[PDB]
Amino acid sequence: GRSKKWKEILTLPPVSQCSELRHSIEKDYSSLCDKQPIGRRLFRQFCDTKPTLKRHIEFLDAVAEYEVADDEDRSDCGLSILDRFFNDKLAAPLPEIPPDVVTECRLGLKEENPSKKAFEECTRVAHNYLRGEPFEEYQESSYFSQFLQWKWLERQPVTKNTFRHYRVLGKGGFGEVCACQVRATGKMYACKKLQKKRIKKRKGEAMALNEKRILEKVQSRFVVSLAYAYETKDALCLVLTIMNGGDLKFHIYNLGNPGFDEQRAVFYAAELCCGLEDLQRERIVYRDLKPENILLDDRGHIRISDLGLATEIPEGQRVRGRVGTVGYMAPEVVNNEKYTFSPDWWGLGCLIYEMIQGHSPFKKYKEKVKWEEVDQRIKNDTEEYSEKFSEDAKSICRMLLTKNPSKRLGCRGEGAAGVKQHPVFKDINFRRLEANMLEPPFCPDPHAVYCGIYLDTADEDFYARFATGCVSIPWQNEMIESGCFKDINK
Amino acid sequence: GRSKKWKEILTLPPVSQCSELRHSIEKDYSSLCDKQPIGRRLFRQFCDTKPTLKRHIEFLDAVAEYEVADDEDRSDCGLSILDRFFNDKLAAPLPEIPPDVVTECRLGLKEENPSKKAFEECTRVAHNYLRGEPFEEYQESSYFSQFLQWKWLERQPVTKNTFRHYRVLGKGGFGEVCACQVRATGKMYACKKLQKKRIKKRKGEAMALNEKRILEKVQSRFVVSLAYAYETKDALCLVLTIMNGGDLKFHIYNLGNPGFDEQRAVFYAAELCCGLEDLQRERIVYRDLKPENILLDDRGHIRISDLGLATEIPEGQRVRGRVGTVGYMAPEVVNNEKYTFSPDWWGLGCLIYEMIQGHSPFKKYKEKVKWEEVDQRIKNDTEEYSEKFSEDAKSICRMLLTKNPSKRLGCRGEGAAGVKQHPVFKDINFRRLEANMLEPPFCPDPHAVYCKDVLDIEQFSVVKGIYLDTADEDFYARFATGCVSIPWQNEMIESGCFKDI
Ligand SMILES: Nc1ncnc2c1ncn2[C@@H]1O[C@H](COP(=O)(O)OP(N)(=O)O)[C@@H](O)[C@H]1O
Ligand SMILES: Nc1ncnc2c1ncn2[C@@H]1O[C@H](COP(=O)(O)OP(N)(=O)O)[C@@H](O)[C@H]1O
Repeated sequence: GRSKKWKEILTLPPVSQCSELRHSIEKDYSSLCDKQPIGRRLFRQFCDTKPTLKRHIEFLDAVAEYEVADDEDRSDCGLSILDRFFNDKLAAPLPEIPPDVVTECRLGLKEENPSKKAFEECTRVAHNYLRGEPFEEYQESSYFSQFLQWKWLERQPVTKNTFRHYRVLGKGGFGEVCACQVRATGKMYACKKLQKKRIKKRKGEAMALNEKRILEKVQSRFVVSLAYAYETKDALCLVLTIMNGGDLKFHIYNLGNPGFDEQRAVFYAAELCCGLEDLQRERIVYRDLKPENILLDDRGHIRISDLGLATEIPEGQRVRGRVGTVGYMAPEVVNNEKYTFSPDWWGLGCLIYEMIQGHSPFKKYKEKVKWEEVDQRIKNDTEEYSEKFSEDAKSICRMLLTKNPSKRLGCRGEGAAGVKQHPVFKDINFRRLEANMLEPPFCPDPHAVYCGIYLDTADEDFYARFATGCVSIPWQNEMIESGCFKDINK
Repeated sequence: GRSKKWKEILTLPPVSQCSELRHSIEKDYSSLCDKQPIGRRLFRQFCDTKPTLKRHIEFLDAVAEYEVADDEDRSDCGLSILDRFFNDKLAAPLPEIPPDVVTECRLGLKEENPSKKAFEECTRVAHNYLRGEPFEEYQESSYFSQFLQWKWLERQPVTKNTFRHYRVLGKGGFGEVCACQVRATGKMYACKKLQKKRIKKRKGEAMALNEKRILEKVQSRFVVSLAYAYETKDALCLVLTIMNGGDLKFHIYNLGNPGFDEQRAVFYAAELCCGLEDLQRERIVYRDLKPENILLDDRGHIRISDLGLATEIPEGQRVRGRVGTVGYMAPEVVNNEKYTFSPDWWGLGCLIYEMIQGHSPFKKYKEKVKWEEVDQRIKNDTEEYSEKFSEDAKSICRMLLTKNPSKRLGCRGEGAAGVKQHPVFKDINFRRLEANMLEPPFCPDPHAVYCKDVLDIEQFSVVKGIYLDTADEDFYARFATGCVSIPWQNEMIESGCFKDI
């Protein structure tokens, strides 16, 4: 757990030392009161002291509950929100909400199929009020000062000594990945060591900078999260989300028939859908969807890992290239065409197939085939199914494995939002899944195992471009989750 | 210089080929109705169809004129707004603005020297209104369907055939920089050709990928803008803002005393402040501030160029390294300490000094000094001034050339806002500078020479032992091609192509 001197490591500075930070920090309401976890907790603590503001937060928490409610419980939530916050026989808790908006809610909640978006305008108007005088007043409170103290701690130096380095978990191209624990909080992570000599030999400079950047831009429950970055004399280290449930390749082959029950594949595909949507919201194309790249956690939840090939596509632009893994590349990828997010939707089709069948759609397990031929199979050969796949599972795979990207499921403008509407995900509540409220079908088994160069000045010019050390939101979450925020804030 | 068949090149698709776009476009008001120039023009066109919506636009535009108003004109400008939008109880054009917001506005406008932010809460409420039902209604309009058509044109292929290639402008480190023109619009750009063989030999893959990204991320009148990106069998090409007026090194030395008047230098330093503010709000540290890296345009406005060394710093993180040019590196840099944006404020100090004096602060012109000794001067020696400097110029240099970054001007929690507040800038109205309403003291003369030439030929270099393999293709895959949205949309409007379609 926590170290003996944890309170000395995580000691808040005096408020006077936070003066530079106070004036320099951009006074953005969405960031400081919502997106930054400590900021959100402290603004809510401030609201708790003002009765009118406390009701606004309760209303937002009630709307969040409604948004994640089960279909047979949604109308009860909605009616409850109306009774508690818009009781006409009582005064107005939320006066700034226009009567026409209140009225529209009452009408949308009469309908037997109520829109999970029924309170969005009420929500938007509530935040408009909060980002005004309440936000101004919060900035002049003791709670904001406390937020600035945490913000100061957050920018404190990060070195190998911030962690305890345990057993090697795996071996990569640029080095090894080992299990590490933050000394101050006891939080466990995966420390991916990228050896400087290995980066130089394999020309992985642009790659390393890219992964780093991609991992910090993405804020997803289904994508491996970067919490820290540091440098040693030998390596550039990435401190990532620990996934000790093994990769999907291990579960399909080493523990599989090969393959596993449809219900699992469907659950994993649902999560992969959300991960892809999270990446696509950031205009990122993953490029290397394969079982070996999907990892499982202790709870049985998955995350996309290996973001080396992932690339951000600016608006009004396309990428090209035959990149990825032989057998997983989309027709446009093997044809070296100009494309955007289409390869990922194809990749999902490959994954669902491999999970159910027990081999990739255009390459058998172990199969000794030249790359040159696997590419022709991707371009021309069709994929044969079995009664391992339900009629719905055969449909999502057929739609995702369509050769022409413009006719492919998820590439016709509907995006992940559309892919989610497929009849395979009938039994799945995506709002609950996206909120970590759905239990996985399977859970990994505890105890059980699941798995000449000389540095010069041009290398120094590459290390200068590498920033250290902590990642803001993941760090603030670690502070809250570990109990350190509670035991210091009190 | 529009194409003959320009209307054929810029043909809008039917609103069926845009059905895809309509469902995949994130409905963000700030992006679709403000940041994106064509989205902004089309939502404003939709607003003209509704008198209440038309009034909100009139108000936002009136507040925008208030903000850029000269110090004497401002009070009467403010009063006219009050007179047009808040003086009638039964005929209120903006009813959703609470009377308490209007009360605070009238208070701060009653006094002499009113805040240029007097209508900032009024503006916030007007946008909250527009971001609601008017925005939802806009999404079902014919005006929004046109936006989807323009967005489809923007995603259309870009190659070497999109441009007319003109004269070579200069010799870059990775290839030729030449004057090029978009065929369909006739707009002139500078096409930086980065040779595939030169990038390989120099190991500039990370650098090229980073430069591209930074140029698309920054939206500044004071930073060279990337408008397009395309690929050739032998090069990666960046289509950039054409800067005919030459660089600052040429103006300081070649046609300078060495140096030029304080009045010019101060205008450049003010424009540089804006550029550095723009880079910092995108969390970027430029790192290579030096005269040759600041270019002039045909009107006499400057822009920070060569964003090769520029680094984006994630929040709560720091960079290190002794990088940049010898004589221009800050103490934290020479000592290889961990830092953020401090080297850029030191850099502004080095620039102001050189422009006024005629040589860098710790190295005389063309002096043969060992880099190690140059570093020692940067760390210990204090820069000497002359009578070429007014009292306020010496003040800005001494504060920007503070050895300890924690004591340096711009680095103490005040940023660019605090630097802009320095007495040297008393004669500059920053709101007008940022809005491009200030005329520069110096304007380049056409027919006059502003750079070293450069024969209008070649591209040729040392390419022996260089072979493009699989690893190179793995890098080209990462380089996206096409246009850069905001630059592209501005170009469509400026060229009149949007107006004539
Ligand atoms: N986040 C993580 N949690 C647990 N183990 C992890 C991990 N990230 C990587 N690993 C392990 O380290 C091995 C190598 O890391 P990897 O990312 O696959 O390197 P690579 N394929 O680019 O060469 C992985 O195959 C896996 O066994
Ligand atoms: N945006 C631009 N507009 C007009 N001319 C430009 C330009 N960017 C570069 N040039 C010209 O090409 C020359 C070399 O470009 P440069 O920025 O130094 O490329 P680099 N850093 O790889 O050496 C400049 O000195 C200038 O003459």
